[PDB]
Amino acid sequence: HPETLVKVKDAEDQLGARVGYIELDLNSGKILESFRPEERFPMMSTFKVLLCGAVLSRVDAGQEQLGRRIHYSQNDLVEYSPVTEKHLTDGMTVRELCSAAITMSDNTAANLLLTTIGGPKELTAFLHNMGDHVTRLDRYYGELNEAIPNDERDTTMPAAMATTLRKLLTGELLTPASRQQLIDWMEADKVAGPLLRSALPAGWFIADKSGAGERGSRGIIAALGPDGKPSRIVVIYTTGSQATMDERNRQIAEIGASLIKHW
Repeated sequence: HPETLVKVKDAEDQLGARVGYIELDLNSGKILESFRPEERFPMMSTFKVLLCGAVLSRVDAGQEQLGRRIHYSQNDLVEYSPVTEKHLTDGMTVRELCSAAITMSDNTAANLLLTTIGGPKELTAFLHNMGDHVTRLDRYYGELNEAIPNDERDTTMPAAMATTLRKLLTGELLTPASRQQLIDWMEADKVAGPLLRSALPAGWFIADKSGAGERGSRGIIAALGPDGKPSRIVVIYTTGSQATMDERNRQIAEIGASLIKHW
């Protein structure tokens, strides 16, 4: 994808930052194009799809129920909890929490779900067991941040994330009902408008999950395709930029425009 590669390198120039990129054939798993595929990037909230995949594996095993209600308190609430802050007395069901984590990127929802699966170390072990020996989650939201140079915690690599997302969405790990639920949550993503969705023509399918973080981090993982059916996985990460969120958004959208134009 010569033009898209040019645009990815342009984005590094514009942002003064690293950009990692991969296009993966959804059906075959073949890497169609990549840039920095085996470099680490902060996952940010894109991990929340993997989290809910682990939750769904427990549901499939009969060890979790999507309808199970979890109660929590003010003390559980961390920064950016737009859905969970509304239900301190209601509690929320496991499916409501995964909906909040994926579609709104609610951080308390993610923490609560992490607890159900045994925490970050257990998510990492889940990933390792499905053949992703790179992606790692280490911390809950709200934990003390060390500010470590080239911090390896809570990171993935574009190729690993793309491969892992394909396994979760189409592989045999989850039941088809659970695969469908996971992609349905991603399709209902509410907070990724200015990224790939902004470049998406009418009639296209997209299921995605966005991320942002300090130090200029911004990213998106997606399954998308024309005619209302996904056919490709796209993963885009950037970190290190001093640019505003708008500027990072625009570069990702422009990579998206290139992806679409040269589909």
